[PDB]
Amino acid sequence: SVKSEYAEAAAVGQEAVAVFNTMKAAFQNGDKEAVAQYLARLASLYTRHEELLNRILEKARREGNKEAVTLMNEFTATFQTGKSIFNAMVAAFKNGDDDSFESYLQALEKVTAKGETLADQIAKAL
Ligand SMILES: O=c1ccc2ccc(O)cc2o1
Repeated sequence: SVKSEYAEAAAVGQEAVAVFNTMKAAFQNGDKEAVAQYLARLASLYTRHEELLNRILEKARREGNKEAVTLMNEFTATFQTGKSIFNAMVAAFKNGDDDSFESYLQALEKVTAKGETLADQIAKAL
């Protein structure tokens, strides 16, 4: 159902959380090779997480679940902000700008957190 599809999206979000936390540690340690690999893995997880969210949103629209659609519209707007900042962080790493990278790392943590109270609401709505 849409709810098992939501359990998969939740699991991918958690896989990104885990990889992001190992990537931040590697950045702090100066292990640039490792960071470059984690960033590739995160970019993929964004691609897969987005695909699941798109499929959840479309099923809610077709099902007429107005409250789920509202909440999913809001969350995917937050998620998109995350994507834009993630691209900025990748571009900072490419450029060798650790100052900007550190900042973007902090910003992305706030986007994830600011969307969590919505993520919990959607499930109760689906
Ligand atoms: O799919 C995601 C969700 C959150 C997230 C947060 C940080 C990141 O680097 C990648 C991420 O991918």
